[PDB]
Amino acid sequence: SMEQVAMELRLTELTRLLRSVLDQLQDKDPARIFAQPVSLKEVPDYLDHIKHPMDFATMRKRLEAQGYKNLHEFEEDFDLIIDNCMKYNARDTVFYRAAVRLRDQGGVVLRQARREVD
Ligand SMILES: CNC(=O)c1cc2cccnc2s1
Repeated sequence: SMEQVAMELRLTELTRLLRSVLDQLQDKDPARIFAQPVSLKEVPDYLDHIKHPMDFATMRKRLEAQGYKNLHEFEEDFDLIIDNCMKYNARDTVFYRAAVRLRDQGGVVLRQARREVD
């Protein structure tokens, strides 16, 4: 149907917009602290602490699979990255401070993405 095609076109362009947003957000993490899943080899008990792990690479995989239906779902995943980090790591760590900076600096980027979506 033309309708299903039209939807897939919207979804494809949403994916295109979110891809840009993802690249911008990841630029706010120059140290690549949030680039990959927390290694269960380097941190074997992590899953006892964090029930829903998230990272930029995992977000990217979902993105290219067009697994984000709207911005809210995308923001959910970004928020997990930040919130997980700030629970697992203590306040006076390079990890926690990185999350804070990503949170603050990403707020700008998501504020406009929200408008560009409507
Ligand atoms: C988002 N990444 C984290 O919260 C990490 C925490 C720790 C702790 C020790 C060694 N490596 C890592 S990575």
